[PDB]
Amino acid sequence: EDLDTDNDNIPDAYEKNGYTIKDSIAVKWNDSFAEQGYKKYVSSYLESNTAGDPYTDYQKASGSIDKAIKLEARDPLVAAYPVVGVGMENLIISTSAYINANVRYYNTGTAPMYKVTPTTNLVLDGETLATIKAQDNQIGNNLSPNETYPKKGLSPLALNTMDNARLIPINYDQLKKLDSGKQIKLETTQVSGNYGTKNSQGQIITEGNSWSNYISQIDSVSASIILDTGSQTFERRVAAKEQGNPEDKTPEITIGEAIKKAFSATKNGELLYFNGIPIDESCVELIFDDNTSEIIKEQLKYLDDKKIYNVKLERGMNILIKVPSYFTNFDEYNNFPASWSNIDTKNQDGLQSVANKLSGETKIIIPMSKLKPYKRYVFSGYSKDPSTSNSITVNIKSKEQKTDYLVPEKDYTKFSYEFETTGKDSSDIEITLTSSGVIFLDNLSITELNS
Amino acid sequence: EDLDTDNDNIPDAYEKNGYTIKDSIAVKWNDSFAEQGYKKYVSSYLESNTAGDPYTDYQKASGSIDKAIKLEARDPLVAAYPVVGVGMENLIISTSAYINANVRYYNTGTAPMYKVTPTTNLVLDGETLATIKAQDNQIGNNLSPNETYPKKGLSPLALNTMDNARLIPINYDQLKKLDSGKQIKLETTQVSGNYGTKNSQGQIITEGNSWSNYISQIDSVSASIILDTGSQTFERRVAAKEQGNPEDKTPEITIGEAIKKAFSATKNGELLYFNGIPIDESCVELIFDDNTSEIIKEQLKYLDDKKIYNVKLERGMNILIKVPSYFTNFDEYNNFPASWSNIDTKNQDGLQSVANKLSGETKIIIPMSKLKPYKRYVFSGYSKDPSTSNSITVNIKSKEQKTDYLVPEKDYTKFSYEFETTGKDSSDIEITLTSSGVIFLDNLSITELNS
Amino acid sequence: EDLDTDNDNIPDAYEKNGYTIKDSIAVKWNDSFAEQGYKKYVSSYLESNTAGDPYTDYQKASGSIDKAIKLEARDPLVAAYPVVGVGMENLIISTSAYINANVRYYNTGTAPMYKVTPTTNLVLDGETLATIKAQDNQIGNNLSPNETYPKKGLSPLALNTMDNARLIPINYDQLKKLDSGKQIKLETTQVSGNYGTKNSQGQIITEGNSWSNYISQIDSVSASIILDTGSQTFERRVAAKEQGNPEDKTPEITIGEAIKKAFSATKNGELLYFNGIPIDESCVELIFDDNTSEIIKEQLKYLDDKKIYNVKLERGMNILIKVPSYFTNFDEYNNFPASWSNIDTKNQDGLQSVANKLSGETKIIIPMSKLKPYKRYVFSGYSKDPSTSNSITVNIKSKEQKTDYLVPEKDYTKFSYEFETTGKDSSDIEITLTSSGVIFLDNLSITELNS
Ligand SMILES: [Ca+2]
Ligand SMILES: [Ca+2]
Ligand SMILES: [Ca+2]
Ligand SMILES: [Ca+2]
Ligand SMILES: [Ca+2]
Ligand SMILES: [Ca+2]
Ligand SMILES: [Ca+2]
Ligand SMILES: [Ca+2]
Ligand SMILES: [Ca+2]
Repeated sequence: EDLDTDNDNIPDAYEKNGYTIKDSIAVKWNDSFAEQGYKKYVSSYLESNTAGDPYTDYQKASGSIDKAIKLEARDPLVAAYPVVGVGMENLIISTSAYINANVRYYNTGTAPMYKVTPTTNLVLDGETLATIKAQDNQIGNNLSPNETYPKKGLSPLALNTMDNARLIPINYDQLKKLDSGKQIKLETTQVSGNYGTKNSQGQIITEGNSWSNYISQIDSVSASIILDTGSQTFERRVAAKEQGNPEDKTPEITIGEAIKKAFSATKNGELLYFNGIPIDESCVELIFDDNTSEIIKEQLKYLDDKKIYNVKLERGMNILIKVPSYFTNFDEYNNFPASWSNIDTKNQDGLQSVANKLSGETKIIIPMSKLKPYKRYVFSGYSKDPSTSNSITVNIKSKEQKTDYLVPEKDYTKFSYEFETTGKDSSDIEITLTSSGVIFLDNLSITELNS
Repeated sequence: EDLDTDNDNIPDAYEKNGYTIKDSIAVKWNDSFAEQGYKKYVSSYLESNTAGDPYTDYQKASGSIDKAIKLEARDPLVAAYPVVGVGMENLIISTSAYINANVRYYNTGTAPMYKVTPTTNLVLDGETLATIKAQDNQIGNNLSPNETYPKKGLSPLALNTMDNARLIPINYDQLKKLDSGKQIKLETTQVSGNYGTKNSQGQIITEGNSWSNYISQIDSVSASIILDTGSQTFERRVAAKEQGNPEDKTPEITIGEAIKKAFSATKNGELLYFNGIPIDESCVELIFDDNTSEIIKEQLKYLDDKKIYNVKLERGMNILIKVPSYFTNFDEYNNFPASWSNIDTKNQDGLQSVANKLSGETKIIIPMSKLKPYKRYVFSGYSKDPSTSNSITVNIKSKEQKTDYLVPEKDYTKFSYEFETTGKDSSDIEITLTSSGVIFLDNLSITELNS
Repeated sequence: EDLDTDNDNIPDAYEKNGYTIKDSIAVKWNDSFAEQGYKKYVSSYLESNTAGDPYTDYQKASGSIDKAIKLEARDPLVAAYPVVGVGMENLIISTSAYINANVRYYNTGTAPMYKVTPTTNLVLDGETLATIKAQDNQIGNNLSPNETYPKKGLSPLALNTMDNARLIPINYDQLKKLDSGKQIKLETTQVSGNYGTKNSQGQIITEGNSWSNYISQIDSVSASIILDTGSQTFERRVAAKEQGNPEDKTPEITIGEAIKKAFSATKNGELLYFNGIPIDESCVELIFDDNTSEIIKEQLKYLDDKKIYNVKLERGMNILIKVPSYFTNFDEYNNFPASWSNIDTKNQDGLQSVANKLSGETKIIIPMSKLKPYKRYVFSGYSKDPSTSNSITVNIKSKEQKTDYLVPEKDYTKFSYEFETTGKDSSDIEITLTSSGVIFLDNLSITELNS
């Protein structure tokens, strides 16, 4: 119909169902439009800001917003939210004494943030020396997603102003405590910035607009999703509905659909690829917090499929995704520098094409040249054993030798094992696993964890 | 009908009786809506802001307000009020001498408070050293309810700037008592901050909107209710009606309804559950002030039920709900570290399901490890004795030996006894009670009180 | 009727007579509404603001103003005037010399003052050491009537900054007189604050709304009335009409009616009770100025009743009411620690119920425990002697012994005497009176005058 309850130029019939913006006017979503590249949009018919961001659903869908905004924020269910941070690249202390910090701001969101004014802490150990705001010398006029200030190839900017003043560790006992080898850290409590909107005269203005107004609203109606690809990180917020309220019309979508919409990962039939790096559930290690783990494990058993990506996305959940550094599937990807032992690729019972036909034991000798010292690593993989009569024990060499037993199930089951490696010029890491009979292995992964 | 006296989009007939919001408009309430999750709202038909908070009745009921405002405040009777406080975490003093403090801001209200600018007094002992207003370094851009700034996982911000000036004790006369073991406390006299409204351009503006405009209004037309769950404290304000004003149409509700509205506690027929922690009258200890206590006691005689949760909420009341630390009912919960002595659960005369059939005396050993030193506790419980012929005396071992006698009544009655414990490495606390004959006991509670 | 000269929604015919607000419309006043709790309002029909305050007659009568304003100001003839003062709690001086003071603002009016910025004087002996205006550290965001900033239980705030700058007596000359025995007083010259109005969009704004615009106006159309209850103080302004102007329609009221309106005192038949404390003319001592006393004295002589509360209120009157500390009426309230001697209650010719049938002399022994040293007191009472043949002399022991003779008249008359008590550990205070024959006594009162 032509019923517009929320007054955002899209009828409630089109928002309940699918719709797409064609020639700036919303039209019904027809399945034939998919091959032309038109994306299907859904939203809430009782709210003009489904995700909580400053821009309405129509402005997002029709691309009527700032053209520096990434195309993942054009989906009404993905919020335009800058994630700014501060990184200390070089610290200079000299003479009490005086401290100089080299900083460079980072952005990892789906929107640019003008007039960046970070607030930072200078903590040594628990005690905070001072809290600093970015003076007019250290404010960035522009900051674009996936870009830094100053731009790449430019030297970082200093930090030597307290209010016209100079940063000082007023207590020389702090200097003596630093003399013991305990460095000074840097953390960002808050960042201040603006956004851009057009006025009645057609001119973008970023003066009165503030991002601090639309932080509490967005952080309360969305679910945090983080992607880690080793070299870069991407943070997204996806709007989720509240369960108790019957007037909440936000669409209910799965976790896999949320990832696909948030990161614009192409889906070639069933698999998910972000930028040529697979992000499928079996091809990456996911990390949750306590509440999200409880929700996932409770909702999993109600579903026969038993897949995390098929679980409905709820409000407040956290989904951290960490792309494994070393991944092998015996089909099209194997980045392990050292070859495996006792591998047979002649099989057809794998997860996608083939599996590993192991008869005996598998041992891998990984050089530590391509390994990060003083880091925690987790080895994971999928195992299949219809026999259910063989016990698998693993021997992994590390700072502390670990020996654990595994009981394979009838179907595919994932195992997670954690070990710590200390010292670059230390003993070589030895990983060994033995099987009583014939076992199937697929998607062996090595994933870095927090240090 | 369609008569709107105060012009807030809700007719008088719907505000006098129950009403609910459906598709951004208000409709008459029907009991069949309870299953679907809809709620029955009531408010005054002569005032457009029943609670006193900036948002009207229609915006509160229909959720036209900020999305960081808890759904507890969507009831037109519960005001959205930010209760922000400040407390020290680390004290830094160095050389006259200089003093530095580390603080973190806590919000326990039901509405976010933007641009937090607290004012604190640095009182050593009686004498006030300084009155500090938060500078540009110590302002919190956002503060969501039940959230702190800096958020969890971040070091507290240092408070050093006095004017850019340095904090200083003028003379060492204060340092004389400081060397003797005196504590410099930090207390918050007031707090400055903003609130969010939607302008005519669809954006949220929080610059001309301040909370210091509505604080006197909210605090004067409301009854204060607080809940202390040991670690988390929630403070609420519930609008009431004037006593001697015929032109005040604020709905009249009891204490139980007020608590259920304020804290959104679910009600399973007769009991009351907040978040899995029962907060019913017989499972918690209530602390009042003088005027509220006298009002309740004078209103209890005219009531046959003699239950606090059935007393009408009057403007100006002060209620504090302290969840007991140790509480057992012998039915579905017993958190006492050590089992009781001489307990018989075979009974059918309990307050809810069953009682305890004690014939003789009961002694309980409470370990010294799980008790807070230098703190005051209270022993609470229920007693039933139809015979009314057995006298009960209690022996309590503490810093000072206490022995009191109790005379049970025909029906259930609550007895409160106060004792003090000092010293972590002191004598173990021993509590002994003796009964002449056979008595019934239920809901044995231990409530922690202020030092 | 249907005529509104001043355009305040209240017809002239209703303003000239009584009127009341019912469902936010002015209606004619009938005497039957008294039992329902409604009040009768009368106001000038040629002025929109009768009392001078920013709130019009309709806003005051219908309660469409700030909800923190006391109901005593809802009367159009009573102005909403905040009386703010600063009290000095402690004085610390240390090193030429630096002075630091702790203060706590007080409010004793019927309106709240936002953004209180008091101005203070530092005077030792005639000379003014400095004049101080509070900076952003000493500004109270909210200050409700009968409340303080900081609130109860919160330590006072330190006043030590003059402009970054520390207060200083520029020489030891101001230090010698402190050793001599002269203390430093602290008095407030003026107070700067804001009031609260609701803007067009429906929000409360308190920025440009200064109280300094309506101090000169209100003080010049009213008559100050102060009530002292020993501990607390209530200052009020009641509108009165100019004597010479024929175009002044401000309603005329008596002093008793003005007091009842201003303090919302409850009148139970003939007695006037404030908060259970009688404020009837017999139970209080009235203090006026010179001009007020002259006008009252010249106005009683044409009045049959011969009572102060029956005198019409005139513009410029200054009335102060003092509630006696020790008041005995020999009926229901004898606060004297020591009982009287030679008293007979067998009488029926008292002022209200009974009198004191004295035949001889009456003596009372009063200890210094309930007496404040260095305080001046006034002894007052009522006497009735139809015979007019007995001379009464009073013997009072004090710092200076006083013996005065009295000649009672035929009817009831009030007698007053002045004496001072010096020294806590001084000679015992002795009060003795002798009656030649039979006399009637009632309502003996003691009050604490200025030191
Ligand atoms: Ca729509
Ligand atoms: Ca919409
Ligand atoms: Ca495969
Ligand atoms: Ca209405
Ligand atoms: Ca209303
Ligand atoms: Ca029970
Ligand atoms: Ca009029
Ligand atoms: Ca008028
Ligand atoms: Ca009498």
